[PDB]
Amino acid sequence: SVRVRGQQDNQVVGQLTITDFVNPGGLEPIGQNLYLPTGASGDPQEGVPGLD
Amino acid sequence: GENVTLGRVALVRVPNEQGLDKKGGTQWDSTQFSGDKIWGESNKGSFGTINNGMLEQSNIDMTQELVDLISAQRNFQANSRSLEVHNQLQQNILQI
Amino acid sequence: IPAEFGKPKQTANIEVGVNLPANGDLKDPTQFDFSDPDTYNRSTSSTIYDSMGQSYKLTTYYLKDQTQPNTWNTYYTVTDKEGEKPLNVAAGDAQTPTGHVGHTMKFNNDGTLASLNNGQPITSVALGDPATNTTPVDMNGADPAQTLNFGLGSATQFAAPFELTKFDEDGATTGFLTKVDFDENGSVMGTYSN
Amino acid sequence: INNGMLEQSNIDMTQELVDLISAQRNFQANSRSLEVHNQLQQNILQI
Amino acid sequence: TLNFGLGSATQFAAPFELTKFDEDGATTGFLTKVDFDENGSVMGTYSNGENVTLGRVALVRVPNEQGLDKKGGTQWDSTQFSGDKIWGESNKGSFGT
Amino acid sequence: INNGMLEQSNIDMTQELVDLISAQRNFQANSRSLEVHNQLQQNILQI
Amino acid sequence: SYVSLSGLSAAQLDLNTTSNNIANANTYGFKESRAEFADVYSNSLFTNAKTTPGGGAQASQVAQQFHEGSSIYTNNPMDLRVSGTGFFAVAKERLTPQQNELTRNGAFHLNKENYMVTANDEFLLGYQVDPSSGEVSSYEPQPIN
Amino acid sequence: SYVSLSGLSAAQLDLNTTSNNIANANTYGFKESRAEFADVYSNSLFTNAKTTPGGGAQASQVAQQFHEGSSIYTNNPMDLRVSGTGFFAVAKERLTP
Amino acid sequence: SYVSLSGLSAAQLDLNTTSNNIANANTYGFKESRAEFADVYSNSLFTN
Amino acid sequence: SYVSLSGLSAAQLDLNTTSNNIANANTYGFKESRAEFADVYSNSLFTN
Repeated sequence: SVRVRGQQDNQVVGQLTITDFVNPGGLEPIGQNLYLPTGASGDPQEGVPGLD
Repeated sequence: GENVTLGRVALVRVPNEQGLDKKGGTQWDSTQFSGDKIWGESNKGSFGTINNGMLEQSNIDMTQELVDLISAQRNFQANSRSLEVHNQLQQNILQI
Repeated sequence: IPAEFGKPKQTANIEVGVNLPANGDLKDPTQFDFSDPDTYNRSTSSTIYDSMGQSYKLTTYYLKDQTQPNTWNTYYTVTDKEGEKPLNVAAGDAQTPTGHVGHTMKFNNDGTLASLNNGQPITSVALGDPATNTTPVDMNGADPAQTLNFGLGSATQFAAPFELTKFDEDGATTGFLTKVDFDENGSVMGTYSN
Repeated sequence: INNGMLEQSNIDMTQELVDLISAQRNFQANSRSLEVHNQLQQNILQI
Repeated sequence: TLNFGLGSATQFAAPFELTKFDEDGATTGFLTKVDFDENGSVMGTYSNGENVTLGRVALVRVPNEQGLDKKGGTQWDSTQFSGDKIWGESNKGSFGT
Repeated sequence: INNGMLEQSNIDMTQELVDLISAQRNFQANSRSLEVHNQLQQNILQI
Repeated sequence: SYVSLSGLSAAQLDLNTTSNNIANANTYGFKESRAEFADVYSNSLFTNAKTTPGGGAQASQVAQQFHEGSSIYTNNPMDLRVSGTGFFAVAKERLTPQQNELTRNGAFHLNKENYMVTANDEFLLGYQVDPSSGEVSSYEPQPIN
Repeated sequence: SYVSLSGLSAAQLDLNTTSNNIANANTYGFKESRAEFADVYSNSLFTNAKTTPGGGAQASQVAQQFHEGSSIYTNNPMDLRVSGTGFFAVAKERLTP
Repeated sequence: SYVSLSGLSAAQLDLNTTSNNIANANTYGFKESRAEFADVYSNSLFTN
Repeated sequence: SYVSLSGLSAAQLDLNTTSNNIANANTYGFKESRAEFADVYSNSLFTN
């Protein structure tokens, strides 16, 4: 959310989603601090950051 | 000899005063966490009264502030000592 | 920890004691109109409460009867957010061509009260019931059948100027959170304006 | 307008002396804080 | 051309005296003080009591300030990762004071 | 132009002393940085 | 070292809060701030939990303790104080009463238009009451004239 | 330090105001001055500012409190005082008013 | 400190009133003045 | 203090008036003088 001048009740501009893995150690490091899912990593499960 | 009321000062109260956002020059504004501004007259309900000829100073205690200064300096020094010990341990490892 | 705590009680009895100026100028009973201050002599404002605890402003208008000496006309109005809606008395003996019904007050030559509403009690019509009043009060979901009893048995008319000597009502709106303290049992106690 | 008179200053010597004391106290406290901040930085500068 | 008025001139026993001299001429102002308001407007007062606004400072805000390229002397310039220069007044919208 | 008066300096001893302290602190920090650079270079030069 | 660095940062935050409190010892309407901290702890399915220490100190919030401050007396009718709960409302622009801010100091004066303003020439807000009215007639906020 | 330095500066400004008031205790027509201060708090779009402290103390304005001063009595008709609201008007040059 | 300053101000106000009374000891038609004081206590939601 | 100084001045003026009256006890045609005083109160928009 961001706050706009002359407007209370800050306006929501997006909603972040994060993904978890059953076996994060099985991810393929592709450099640049990035990972790609693999067969041993498991399916990417997505949701709101704070539930499930 | 015409004594006429020209108005009355507005008094604004928010439910959560801790949540007011801080502007410059000893001023605040209402936000999402502070609730909606409750507009009322003075001396009504939970509102206070308005006294002319007076000002409010700061609500700080020089004794308590000075003691907190001392305690915070002491905590800073202790944490710096901890960091120094850690650096010494790492250097000790790095000399085998 | 509610900011307002209380059990609102609707207004049911309004006891008013006034002194009406005997030296005030006479006024025309049929020309009364609450939008024109010059048709009457005096106007007082009071606050009343409904069943749900909403605050409303009650303005009372006093008019000096010209046709009949030592006689006064009194009208009530209830102020809502749409305007000032006149309040009518069901059995009041003061009537206007505009449909606003007040009550007449008569006084003796020694200044004491003579009669009120031809001896009948002053009970007003329902505030928010459109079936009884041509100007229903918008009570915002509160009890629309609320009625008011007005007591003016101690009103007087002397040479002294207009004076509101006594105003008594049973209304009670709500509290307002004022202080909070916790006892040794962990119970959180709050005191309110009421 | 009145002749034969002059206006003095509109100050109260008592209030001025008291404000002198208060301002000195505030100055001393702030200098103490500045000294504390210098001591912290010196403490870091010796590791 | 000049118009001279001497309708109140007198000749008494008193020595020469210039009792009154009135003219409508007006030369110019002279800059005396400068202050800026919270809107960035520059106000200058002059000898003739002439307080005139001379302009207001321009304020530039780019959407991605991290992407500004660093020149010398504590200066930055717009790039495309920094976005386009948004010209605005102070204390308006998202700008400061 | 006023006769009988002179202009002193336009310096504030308080502000000058505070700026002296701050400049000394900046000098010490920069000297600490140069020391780390020498220490790093010496560390390389001992393989 | 990261935990020690966190401790240093928390101590320095407390120092800055206290110094800001001290500097404003003379300003009118100021409210002291208190800095509160919370522990840092977060373990994975893959760490033993009992064999792993904590994670340092994190800053929770800088509070804005709003207890009543002391009063001075100037014997000047333009100086106002709120004894108890409440804020004044001050508008940046005369016309708009929406863009208003809350304040506690009451150093007011009249400007050339005879409007009650603050030091920054920000117009104070108030209610419109008729010369013969009683309570507030129009409960909307507009600058006091 | 900058916040503490601001506190030092504010205290010294109040000191200077008080000293100026004290010095002019005997001058005719003087009006005392009062120093008023305001807090400093400001933030950009980059900083979070949920857990950031204050920015110190900023001088707001030195007032010119204009409450009536006391009167002395010289028994000389050429000495005048304005009892109440008003100022005397004095012109540097005789010709120009 | 502010409470002590308030006490000083109260004492000085009583002084000024008494001095004005004494000064006008000879004036015709004068009425003396009496200075009365009240306590200060702030009722807030905080501060116990 | 200016109030006290004003009181001193008023008393001294009455003293001078009385002394002038007493000195002229023998002169022919003299008329005594009486000193009358008035209170001072400055009405300003400030000072409550």
